[PDB]
Amino acid sequence: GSSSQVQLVESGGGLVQAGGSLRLSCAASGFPVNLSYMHWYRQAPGKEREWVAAISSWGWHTEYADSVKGRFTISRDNAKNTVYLQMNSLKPEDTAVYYCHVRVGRSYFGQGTQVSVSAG
Amino acid sequence: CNGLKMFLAALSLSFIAKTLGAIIMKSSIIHIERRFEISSSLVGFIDGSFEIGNLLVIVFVSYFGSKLHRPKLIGIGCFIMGIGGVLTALPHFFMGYYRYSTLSTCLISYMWIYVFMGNMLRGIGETPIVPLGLSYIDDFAKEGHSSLYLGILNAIAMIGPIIGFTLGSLFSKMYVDIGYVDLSTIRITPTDSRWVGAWWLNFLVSGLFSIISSIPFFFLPQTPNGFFQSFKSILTNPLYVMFVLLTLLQVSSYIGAFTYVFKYVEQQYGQPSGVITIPIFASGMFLGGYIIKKFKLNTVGIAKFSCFTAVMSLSFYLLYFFILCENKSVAGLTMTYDGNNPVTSHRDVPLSYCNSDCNCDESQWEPVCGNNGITYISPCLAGCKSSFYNCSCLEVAHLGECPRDDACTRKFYFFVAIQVLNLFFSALGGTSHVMLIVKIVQPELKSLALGFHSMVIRALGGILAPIYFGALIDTTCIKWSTNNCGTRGSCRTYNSTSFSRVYLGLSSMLRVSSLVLYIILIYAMKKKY
Repeated sequence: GSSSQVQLVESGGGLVQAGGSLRLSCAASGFPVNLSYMHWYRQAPGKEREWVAAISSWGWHTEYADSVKGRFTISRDNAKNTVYLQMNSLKPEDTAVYYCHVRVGRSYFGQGTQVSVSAG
Repeated sequence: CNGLKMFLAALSLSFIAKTLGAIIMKSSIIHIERRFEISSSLVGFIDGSFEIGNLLVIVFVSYFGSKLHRPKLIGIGCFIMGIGGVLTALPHFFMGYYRYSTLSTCLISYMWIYVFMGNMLRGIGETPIVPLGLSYIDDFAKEGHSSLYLGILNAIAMIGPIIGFTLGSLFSKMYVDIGYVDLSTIRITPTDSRWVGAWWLNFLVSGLFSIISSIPFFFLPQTPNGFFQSFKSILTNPLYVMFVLLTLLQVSSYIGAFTYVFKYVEQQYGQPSGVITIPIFASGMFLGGYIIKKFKLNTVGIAKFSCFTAVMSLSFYLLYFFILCENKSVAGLTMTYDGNNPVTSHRDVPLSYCNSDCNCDESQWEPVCGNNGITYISPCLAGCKSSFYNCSCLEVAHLGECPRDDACTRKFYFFVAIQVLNLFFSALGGTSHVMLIVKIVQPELKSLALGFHSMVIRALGGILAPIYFGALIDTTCIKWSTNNCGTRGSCRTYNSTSFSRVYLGLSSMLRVSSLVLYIILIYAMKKKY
């Protein structure tokens, strides 16, 4: 594994209106994240890093927050080395910057994309 | 150092490493159960993985490694238990951050496999240390020097538990996410029910210590200067089979006692559950080996020495039936709730008129101590209406059970004196098992006889003996506690004379049977030799 560190890139952030849907993808480059749990965090305006979701190494066991339970859907695809977060029936309280997190050796965070949600 | 002393030091370091790893695995298991959110059955499976790994390979490793490069295989085993120690701590490194989030007055998910296999790898790790190491020691040592070396090994192996409990208490106070989070943001204390310490640090220290102890074995020379036929020749030897059954009974009594010494102390003398004990055990082990070496005992002499130490141990053990303090007076368990009439039994006792309202729970156990010296089950059953003041059933109250009289606190001090003397005498004959079981069997079967016996001791005396000791202990329980899921829970109070009679009697007759086997085996070796 001739690599330096794991860089996580997010995509799929964008404006949504009412109880809509979205899908955030996190791609990993560097050390293999195939053994490691990859998590989804959020940052509310004026609040710290709330924990949203988690996935296992092979997608066998998923941990979800009690803030969004049954509305969100985390998923993993290890062939393309990506995790996804499907979000359905959104609320304006979900308006946050969503980060992707892995801990292959060292704790590694994403840049975060605006998932601003309109109210209506 | 002339070759064998280097091996003796390296095997001493491996003894420290394996006892340290055992103490670490015992101590960090609460934090492991909290962090991985696994149940009691699963964490018991992870605990028993060491037995599963060890027992299935110990006999074959002991047989086949006696003809190969023995220090190389001991180094391979130390490397293997080091890799297991690293692999146990590897779940922490790539799982992510850890996340955690009654007055009773009278009213009128799959990461544990990396632990599991890792612990199982530790089961394969400790495997070549006792048979191959002790066969290598006593094959090449001077005539009579091997007992002294084994006593030194068993004495210096006690450094391992000291490091184990020291580092467990050191790394339990640290947070599990040390070096990853800002520690001012962490609000919970080590006294909190959601606290998880740095359990991974324990396994990393044990794993790298085992890898360091694996290093000097690859620089040691091989010499300082069929399976079924051999197993049949081992099992048809009557002296060997009688010795294995004999030591199985003795070590079964040892383990079944030592598992519940603290529970017996808690129930009989009321005291809460190795500061001075560890030097006593180390001095006893070294002195037993030194007695064997200096007095130049033969096989019959070593047998008589071990027999005399265990006769003296049971002779001191038999005083435990005379220092029994009286039974606890608990309202609603040994008498009625008012304390005026004794009950026939503890099964579904009637309620009293002092608490006939009874907006309480009988299953709830919060013991309170009255002014008359009688403990009550709960303050709600005690008739206390305010907090405790105005208790109705005290009429013919602090939190906690009543401390007992000084009359049997003196008996408790006698008891811990006899425990100190008993552990000294039991450690005084520790070397004699290995010395006898080498000298009984054929010289090219020294390792296998040390392997299979190590299979019998850890299986039928290590696993089964706490199980049947606890089975006979739990039949003396008075107040049973109902679990949240309604399954098999735990016990709170025991009938103290009944529990004492079962515990000391089972240990005593399990020692008496071993003494009978001693007398028969002494007669057998006197006839044969």
